[PDB]
Amino acid sequence: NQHLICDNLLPGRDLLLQTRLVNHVSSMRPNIFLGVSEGSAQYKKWYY
Repeated sequence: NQHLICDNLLPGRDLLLQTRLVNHVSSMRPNIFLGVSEGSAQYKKWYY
């Protein structure tokens, strides 16, 4: 029964909550905002 439960539940990898160790990531941006609106007419072509 142990082997049957194993090979009939675990390989499916569904219906059971699965955990994994992942790394924290963070994103930063410069104080730059580029949106189309009235005024500040920009061709919106930037190099980085």
